[PDB]
Amino acid sequence: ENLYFQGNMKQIEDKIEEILSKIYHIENEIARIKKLIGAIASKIIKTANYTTNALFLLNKEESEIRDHVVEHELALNYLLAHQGGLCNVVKGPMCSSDIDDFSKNVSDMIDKVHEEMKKFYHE
Amino acid sequence: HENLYFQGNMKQIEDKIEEILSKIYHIENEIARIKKLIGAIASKIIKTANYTTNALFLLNKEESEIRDHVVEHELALNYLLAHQGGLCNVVKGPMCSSDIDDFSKNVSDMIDKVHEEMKKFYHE
Amino acid sequence: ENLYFQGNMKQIEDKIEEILSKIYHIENEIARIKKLIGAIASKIIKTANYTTNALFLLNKEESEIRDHVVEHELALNYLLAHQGGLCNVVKGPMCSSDIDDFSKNVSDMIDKVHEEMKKFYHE
Repeated sequence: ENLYFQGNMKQIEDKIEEILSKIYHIENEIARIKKLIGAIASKIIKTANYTTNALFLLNKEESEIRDHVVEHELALNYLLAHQGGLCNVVKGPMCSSDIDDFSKNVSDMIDKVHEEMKKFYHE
Repeated sequence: HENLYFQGNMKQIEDKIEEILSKIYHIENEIARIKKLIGAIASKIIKTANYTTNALFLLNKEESEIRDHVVEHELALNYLLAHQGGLCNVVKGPMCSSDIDDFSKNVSDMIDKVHEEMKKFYHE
Repeated sequence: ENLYFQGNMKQIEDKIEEILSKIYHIENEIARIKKLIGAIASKIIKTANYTTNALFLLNKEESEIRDHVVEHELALNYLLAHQGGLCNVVKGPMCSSDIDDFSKNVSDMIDKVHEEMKKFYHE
């Protein structure tokens, strides 16, 4: 009986309808995945922005603090001139040891974060 | 003649439906691994933001305390050097008298904002 | 009749060319999603590295400044001893207050970021 050609065509049609619904599920999930990835990108940018602003202000203040401390060291050595300066009065294996100024290096890091986030606006 | 022409084409259709089904299987597997991989990235963002903001909080608090003491020191040094025109006149420079910015509340504000962004990962 | 079976067979095959097309569209999209994800991972790593390099420097210099400020307090207390020390001459509820040293605590947070990022090289 050609009733076979009816039924096997039916199963094929049935199976196509399953395939299309599974493609439907996949498609909607891809739209969901793309959305979440953009939301994640957005959070990375916003977070990097806040963090680098915090870094900027810590760094500006650190350097101003350092200037004043180095000035204070000069003036305290002056007042301790006859005692051999702080180097002799307060004496430590790292007493005279100079104070690093990493403000430009930290600035350079801030610039590198800013440069990375510029790249989001193309990716 | 025709009985086999129906058959072979029905076989070609069926077998192509098996290719599609397996192709779908592999797509589903990649989709699952993608969602997992996104999940782990989100996780690392939160943990790294958490660690970084903790460091910022501590640098900030200490920087403020240090500032407080440098302020006292300048005062004491201005007092001690008073009969020489204060600190200002003795250890000169175009920026000797310069006030020291206090950015502690502005940094704290930046910490707040990161914490707020991370809160939002718990809603998606 | 023949024309019916054949005409439906055509409709099947037409759906198949439509399915295979949508699938290839999906596959191309999955590959643009994978590339996007890896670019994002790399931005996270670079960004974290620059930020922690900035934290490391700020921390190092903050710790040096602190050692110097502490010395200076001893020096100013020695100088103003014939007048009650710093606790009397500027007199505040946080004048003699000990300055916290969080350099190990900050180094710990830097370690923790480096460990989180080392993990990207496994996924």
